[PDB]
Amino acid sequence: MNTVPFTSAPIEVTIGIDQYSFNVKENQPFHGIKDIPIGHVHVIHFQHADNSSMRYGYWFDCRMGNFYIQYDPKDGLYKMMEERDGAKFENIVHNFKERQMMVSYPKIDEDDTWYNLTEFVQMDKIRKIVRKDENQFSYVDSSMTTVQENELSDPAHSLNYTVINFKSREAIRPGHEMEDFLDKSYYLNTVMLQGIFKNSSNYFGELQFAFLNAMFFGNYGSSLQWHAMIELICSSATVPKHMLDKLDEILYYQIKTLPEQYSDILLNERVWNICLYSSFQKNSLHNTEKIMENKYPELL
Amino acid sequence: GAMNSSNYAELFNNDIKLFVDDTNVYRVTVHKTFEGNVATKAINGCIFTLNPKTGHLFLKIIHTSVWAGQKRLSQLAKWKTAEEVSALVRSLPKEEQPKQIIVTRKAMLDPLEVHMLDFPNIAIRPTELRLPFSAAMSIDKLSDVVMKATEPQMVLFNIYDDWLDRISSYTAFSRLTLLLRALKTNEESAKMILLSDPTITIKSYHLWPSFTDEQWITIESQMRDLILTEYGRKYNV
Ligand SMILES: Cc1cc(C(=O)Nc2ccc(N)cc2)co1
Repeated sequence: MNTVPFTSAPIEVTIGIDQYSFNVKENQPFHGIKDIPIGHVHVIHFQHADNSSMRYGYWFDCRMGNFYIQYDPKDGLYKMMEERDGAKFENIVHNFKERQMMVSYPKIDEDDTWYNLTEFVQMDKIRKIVRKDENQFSYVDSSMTTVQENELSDPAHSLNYTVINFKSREAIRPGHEMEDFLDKSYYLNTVMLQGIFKNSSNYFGELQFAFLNAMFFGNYGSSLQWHAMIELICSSATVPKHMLDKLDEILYYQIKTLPEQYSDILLNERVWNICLYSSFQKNSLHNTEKIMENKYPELL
Repeated sequence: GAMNSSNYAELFNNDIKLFVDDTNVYRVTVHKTFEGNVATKAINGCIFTLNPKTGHLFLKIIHTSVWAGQKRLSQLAKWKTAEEVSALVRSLPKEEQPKQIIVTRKAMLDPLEVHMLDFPNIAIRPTELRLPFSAAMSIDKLSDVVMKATEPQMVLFNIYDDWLDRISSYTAFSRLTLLLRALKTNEESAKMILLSDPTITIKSYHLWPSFTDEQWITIESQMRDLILTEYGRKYNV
């Protein structure tokens, strides 16, 4: 188990660690989060009590270094940093544990939720989507726009998701205009899976990472990307059976976890009704369709 | 954006543009089989592509052989239309290529957009207008070349005859649309009107009769009346 210590908590803030979130009061004696499961990526994330605007946060993996949080009063936010002096880090963590000023990552032993939501997400791929190579962790917030969004303004602070565009020369082979637009299998299997992503794990990892940024930060372009990647699969007549079955599991946990009150802003009526009811894969997402119809029949 | 009553004069500026209408592309007669089931038989169709400023019509004839062995013809028809319009644009010198293509049914936007991906600078637009181009097969000479075709074929017409020697393209397009609306509302009456006086003939190289200025005014008034009168009865005035 790993720890992310906090130098202090000078401003009132709601702190999130993956699906768990807790309130910290202005100058409450809070010094971090312990018992964080090793083996998965994680996201810590903040919403200042004063400004519900700008939820932001940091993806990280505890195997890639010793990380801590420290408020910056010039820039006005909780900043993640790396401690390179490993002896200094163990010493600090131990003192804070002894004095019991850390919350425990509160995982129930039955609960595979976080794993199911991050199965294919890898830090190495996150750092390619969020470019900032001097840090081992990656910052995201509500307002960051995507590379495709910038094509339709600061390229350094963007989400470099893979561009998917159904009405593009990439998507559409000359002479198969109708065939390729109505059955996207060529674009899915050859262009994207074999050409760009190399395998379905990498494809699913971007898809889960887009969902997670949409759900935790309401990053509109992330939500756009998640729906695009679902639609590309659903609108392909020929998809390996193992991908379909995995996709049903992925989406199932995403819908299970999605907060009920953000379902109107995070779910696209058109994409879901199409994927569940019109697409080639309309009979291939049994678990997803069952949960969608019992939890959000209003959308459908 | 969409074309409607308010950006109507844009049709007659000097930006090249085409209307594409696909309503006569896939045509069928419905009939009964020996067993008492229903079956369709396709008949020749045509893509109606018109430059509203010059009158030039590019009538792409769609021979029934192009449907042989195909499924979901109504859907294929939209893609076939887009394919042919795209070939037409590509066949034209650059300086004659359109800057806009206005489709008369929204179902054509996506098929045309996909086929025109190589022309990012050509705007594909819908319209809110209820234009009567479907009545083009009520024009005897156009119907005749469509029905006689034995292979795919493109035929070129000027749908305003020589009108532009005397009227503006705005006035020409208004005349054409009144004639076609009339033909769509009541074809028999519309045609009786046009041909009653056997002394006013259709030149061999024309589609409509050789009326004088004053005779067009009378004709135009008669087509307005006929169109009035079925609005005088369809909504029980
Ligand atoms: C505008 C907006 C607020 C939020 C939000 O708070 N998300 C979130 C936060 C925590 C958890 N567990 C789950 C989801 C998303 O969009």
